[PDB]
Amino acid sequence: KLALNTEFKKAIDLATNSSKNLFITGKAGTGKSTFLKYLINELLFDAVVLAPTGVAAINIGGETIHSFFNFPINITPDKIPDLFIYDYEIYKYVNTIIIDEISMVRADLLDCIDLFLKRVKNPKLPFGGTKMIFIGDLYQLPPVLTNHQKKAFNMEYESPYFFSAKVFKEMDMEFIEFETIYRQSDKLFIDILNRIRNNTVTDEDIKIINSRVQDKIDNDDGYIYITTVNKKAEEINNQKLDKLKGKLYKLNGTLKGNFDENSLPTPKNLHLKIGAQVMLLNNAPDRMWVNGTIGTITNIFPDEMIIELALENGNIVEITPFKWDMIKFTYDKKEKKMLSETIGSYTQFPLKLAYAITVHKSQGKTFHKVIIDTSRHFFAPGQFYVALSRCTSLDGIILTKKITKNSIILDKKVVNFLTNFQ
Ligand SMILES: Nc1ncnc2c1ncn2[C@@H]1O[C@H](COP(=O)(O)OP(=O)(O)NP(=O)(O)O)[C@@H](O)[C@H]1O
Repeated sequence: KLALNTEFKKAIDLATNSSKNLFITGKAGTGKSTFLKYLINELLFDAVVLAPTGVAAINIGGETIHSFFNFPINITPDKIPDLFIYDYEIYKYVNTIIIDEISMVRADLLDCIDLFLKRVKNPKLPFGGTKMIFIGDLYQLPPVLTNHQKKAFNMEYESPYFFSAKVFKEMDMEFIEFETIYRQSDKLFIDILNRIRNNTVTDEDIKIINSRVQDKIDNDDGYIYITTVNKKAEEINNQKLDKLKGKLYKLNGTLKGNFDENSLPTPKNLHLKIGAQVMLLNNAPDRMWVNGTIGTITNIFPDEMIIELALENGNIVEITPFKWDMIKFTYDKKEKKMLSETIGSYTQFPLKLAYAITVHKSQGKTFHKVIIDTSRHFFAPGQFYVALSRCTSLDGIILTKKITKNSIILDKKVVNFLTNFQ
């Protein structure tokens, strides 16, 4: 039911017929998710799909990288050879292994997959000779810190980011980018995002971005506070909910089978009040709401199990609990095949308090009106770009504090690596 872009048909050809080592990239919202959705279902295809984190795998209907390869948490590329492989026969059946949100996987973690695949498969070809499709826009790099949040492995890695994987320097994968925009296609905003990606920001860009700074906000309704501090975001949602009048409703999620309670999209104990600012987590088929749409609860119906909210201006919708599937790829020793099957179900309203969110937890979502916490002196490499990528237009963006071109410093380091990808 979707249009096939000229770069969409180029990517499905190189992946479904001339399948060899492809890399889908682009900007935030350019079609990479629907391209992967169109490959697995609504098309004749079979392949494993992996994601770095458990919550990422639940959204795309895949399974964790560590879960698929039975990797321990402490796995390093040096522990791969001294790692006893059971169920060795099953790995010779998997081809075209697709990884999603590739920018989020570590450098060492990606080389573990190569060395693991080289064991169960041809030991000379990269990744054991399996077709590697990587998706997830390239400039959504995870945040790093110098004193905090390190493991500092410096054996041969220039950086913990994905591109520093040694498998790349001995591989050819003919990268393909998705450059077509949508969804509040603010061109001036898009071009500023392009120059931040290119690290070619002009002084007029900084003047335009700083024009969105506001120390005061009248009618903050509809705005979501995007910060980096996981602590601060939780305080804002809870404080905003206490200041709301009305009965507190406690809705409980049904956890069937074997599901990871540490990867729940929305809390099992959902505390909501009529009037709360909530966020939809379901990306509806009829395009009424996307994953990240902000609404306001207008009524709660516990008996009928229906939560009513006006989606913005007046787009009133009725929401029922949604079911998430826990996908696990298993080798059927009887039918000799791999096709994926659910091991657990989590059912709960696709809703979450949306007064504030963190950059890490807002992955994949785009909002309409954001309040970005730019009180930090510096932004970790590529962390300002990901904050702006969570919004759809410059008119929706509000900055708490004015930034300078020195704030986007340490982007210079990574951009010289990302340009090497040719
Ligand atoms: N080729 C296309 N033709 C028509 N509509 C499209 C196309 N690609 C994307 N869209 C629309 O734009 C939305 C964004 O694409 P989507 O595949 O969801 O990427 P995303 O998850 O929003 N973020 P990203 O993976 O960075 O692109 C989709 O939900 C569609 O509504």
